[PDB]
Amino acid sequence: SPEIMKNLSNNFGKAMDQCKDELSLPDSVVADLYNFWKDDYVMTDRLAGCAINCLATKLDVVDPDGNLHHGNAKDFAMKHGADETMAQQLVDIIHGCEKSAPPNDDKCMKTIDVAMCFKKEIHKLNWVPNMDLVIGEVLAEV
Repeated sequence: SPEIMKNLSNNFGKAMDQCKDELSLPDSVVADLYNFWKDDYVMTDRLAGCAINCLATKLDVVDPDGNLHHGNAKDFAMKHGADETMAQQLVDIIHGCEKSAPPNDDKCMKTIDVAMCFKKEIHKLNWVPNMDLVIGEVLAEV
């Protein structure tokens, strides 16, 4: 129907489902993930971070149109709801948080730190990035 047929929503969910399978992430971690960005939630598991680095291995599954790539969240933002300022702001949150991150260089835990930091810094934007814009950024950098 001419309703929800122009949205990366499904393809996102497929890349998540691939991580839910290829990593066998539990439905509780999947639900925890979807709750994470939903208002303001702190996860304390590590498997959600492992999901994030897997979504990041699957940018070609997240946006099969060809926007989402390494360091390339800008095109992905542009085709959704940003311009070069907004699309750079988010890059600067992850590029900020990734360096401000503690001495723990890990596959899942560092992702979690930089991702929770990112949501804290969504406060300083004084706008509200789309679910797309949030999750696509961590993916592009991880």
